[PDB]
Amino acid sequence: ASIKVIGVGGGGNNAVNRMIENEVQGVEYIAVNTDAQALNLSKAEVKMQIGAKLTRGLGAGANPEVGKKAAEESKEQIEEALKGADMVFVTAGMGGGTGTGAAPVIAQIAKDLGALTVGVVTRPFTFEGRKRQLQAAGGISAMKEAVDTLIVIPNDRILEIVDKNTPMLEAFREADNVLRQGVQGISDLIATPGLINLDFADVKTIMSNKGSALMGIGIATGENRAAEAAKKAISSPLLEAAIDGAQGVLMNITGGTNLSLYEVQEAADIVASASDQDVNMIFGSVINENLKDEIVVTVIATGFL
Ligand SMILES: Nc1nc2c(ncn2[C@@H]2O[C@H](COP(=O)(O)OP(=O)(O)O)[C@@H](O)[C@H]2O)c(=O)[nH]1
Repeated sequence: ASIKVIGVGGGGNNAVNRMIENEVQGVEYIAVNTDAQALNLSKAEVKMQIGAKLTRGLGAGANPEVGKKAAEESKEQIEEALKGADMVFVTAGMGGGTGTGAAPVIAQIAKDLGALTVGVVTRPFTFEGRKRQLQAAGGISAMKEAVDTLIVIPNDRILEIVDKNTPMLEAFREADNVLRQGVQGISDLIATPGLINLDFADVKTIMSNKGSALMGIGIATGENRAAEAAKKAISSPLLEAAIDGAQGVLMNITGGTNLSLYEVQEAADIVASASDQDVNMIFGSVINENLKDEIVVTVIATGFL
């Protein structure tokens, strides 16, 4: 009932902006940064500047230790801001300073308060270099000590989904959108009950990550749109391990007012059949008027090990 999405650092705050622009519902947004100037560019209702003393608003200089210590200075304000949450999503681009460093501390504060804590983060594009990958690897492992499940999106695989010619700015804009899909794919099912009923317990069921959780997405229009979206999702480059390996699968089928009963059963079957015969599968369905001929299938896969 109280669901918070907390964007952490530049990339995380940009994802939260995307979510706000797509008018994702049922969540309260918090933006967090060590850089006061970038924080001023956030559309989140709540704008939290961490490490005022340590950084004087000037950011974390790509250093995870400064992000970590900024969040420790601001420990009590983060506690305050997260008070009363049943569920907390922590999004960030891993590899920089504020995200890598502060997102785990924020995740752990969420968890200590009793919130169901899901992380949705990206691993950096190879083209950002070896130093970024290494800092990201470090933050990813810290993060999964601090959350109930960590969805890790490998940015390289986005290049296999967007066109050959894509400058950086645009590549990073599609990373905002995959982050948004990871959060929304879950939150949409929980914010409002749904025609398929789906409570917190259903979600806690699959919310058990040792191992990085992975996500697949599939979009389609036309007359076989259901099977084509389902198939694309279980086939997404973002899903770096076959879905048949996962202990847990959450499926979200989203469409417009003409999403059909037969399509929901079709997609549910395609995804279930590609999965292990002993899988714990929970799924839901949501209507989004803004979609017309388009359906979106999202699969979140957990418990690979
Ligand atoms: N989703 C998204 N990711 C970004 C963006 N810019 C950079 N990144 C990624 O996020 C990582 C950290 O960047 P940034 O968030 O600016 O660092 P931070 O503010 O110190 O946490 C980078 O290594 C990139 O892979 C962006 O605008 N959107």
